[PDB]
Amino acid sequence: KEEAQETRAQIIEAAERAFYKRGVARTTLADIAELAGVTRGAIYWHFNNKAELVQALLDSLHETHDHLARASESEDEVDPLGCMRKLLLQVFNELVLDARTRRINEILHHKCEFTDDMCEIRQQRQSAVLDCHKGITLALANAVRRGQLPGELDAERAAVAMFAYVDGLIRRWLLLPDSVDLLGDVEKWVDTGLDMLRLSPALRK
Amino acid sequence: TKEEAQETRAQIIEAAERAFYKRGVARTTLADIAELAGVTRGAIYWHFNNKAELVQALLDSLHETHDHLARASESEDEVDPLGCMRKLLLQVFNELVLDARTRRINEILHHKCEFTDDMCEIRQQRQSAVLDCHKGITLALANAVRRGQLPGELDAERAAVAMFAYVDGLIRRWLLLPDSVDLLGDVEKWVDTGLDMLRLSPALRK
Ligand SMILES: O=C1C[C@@H](c2ccc(O)cc2)Oc2cc(O)cc(O)c21
Ligand SMILES: O=C1C[C@@H](c2ccc(O)cc2)Oc2cc(O)cc(O)c21
Repeated sequence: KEEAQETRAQIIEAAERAFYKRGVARTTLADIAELAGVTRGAIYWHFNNKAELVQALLDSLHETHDHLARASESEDEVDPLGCMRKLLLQVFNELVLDARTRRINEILHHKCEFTDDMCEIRQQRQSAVLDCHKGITLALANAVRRGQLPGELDAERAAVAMFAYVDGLIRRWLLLPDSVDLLGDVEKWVDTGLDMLRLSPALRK
Repeated sequence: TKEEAQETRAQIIEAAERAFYKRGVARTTLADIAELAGVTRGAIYWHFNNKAELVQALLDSLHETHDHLARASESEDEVDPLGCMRKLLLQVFNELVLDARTRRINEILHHKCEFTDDMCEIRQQRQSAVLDCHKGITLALANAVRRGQLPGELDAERAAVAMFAYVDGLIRRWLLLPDSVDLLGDVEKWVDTGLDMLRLSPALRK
């Protein structure tokens, strides 16, 4: 009884450590349960499987940004592209400063395989990125129907180009941090990608 | 017979690919690639010491098709080094869509290959690879610049990083949701977009 609003968050913290150390593919619920100090039944109570745990880690990333995200995906917001700028700067600040964000991103990008003996991992990822895509595409049209935004962006493609650049930059920094002074030059990195979204003719219809 | 060995390196590699693709790199070991290929046992050990070593043989095969256009791009005497960079990326994406082998080895590289302190050598290899790749995009871009094909005050290094990231995330995006990027239909649009960023971003200058 309110036994585990608490153990849920301790099970997720042990999942991160197991996954960060041994990787997702070879970690069993039992490694995690041992690490949390609970039983595999205590885990089954919150999660029906390892894919669900992975999900919980993935989903935990959207929290911090939620507001700037939602803000920028909204007409009434006087200034969409500017919330997208803030959002992006926060995304990079949080990767640099927060060990937790970084670790979960490291697990996501470099320690979580897609194999057909658990395709809910690849499935959940597809769904996550299409979700994120609809988001970027709104933010993109709202900027456009606001003069912030060369009236003929192909949105959908601008959105894909954007996610791609931010995604590959993050994974880049994760591979070689001392080669992307991400914190020091946050603004230049964020702007570079925004300059792509408006200054590039190729992203136009 | 030397020619039999060459035959059996090349079939160790073929089966590693199918092997990593279905079961992933983490839970697949040399033993299992021998049964897959139908091989002899020290054979894979003669050829391939490790697993990191075999993984690296796959990641290495990828560059082969691009050698020519990559070399020209970075040649300080080549008259159209950005044209090389352009057509190189065209061949990269063209081959990605068309060549099943390339697509699978990339899928392995991107989606079936964990970095664990448990090896080190998979991650280490990879850092080197990307640092190497980086080196070349810098020269290339630095050649396009001498020659007034890209903005004169461009930061070559930060531009090379921007470009690598875009091409890497774009490739990964397609492997994940291929029906969301007409990579083969639009190839020139995708190459073009990334290249626009290099020539038009003022944040990439100074
Ligand atoms: O909505 C987001 C958050 C961001 C992100 C979330 C988590 C993470 O680990 C890394 C990046 O990805 C993005 C990438 C973009 O191009 C545009 C965006 O609006 C976003
Ligand atoms: O030389 C290469 C190899 C290429 C590549 C892409 C995908 C892949 O799976 C393997 C290699 O990436 C590049 C990206 C560039 O901007 C410039 C380049 O010169 C290169």
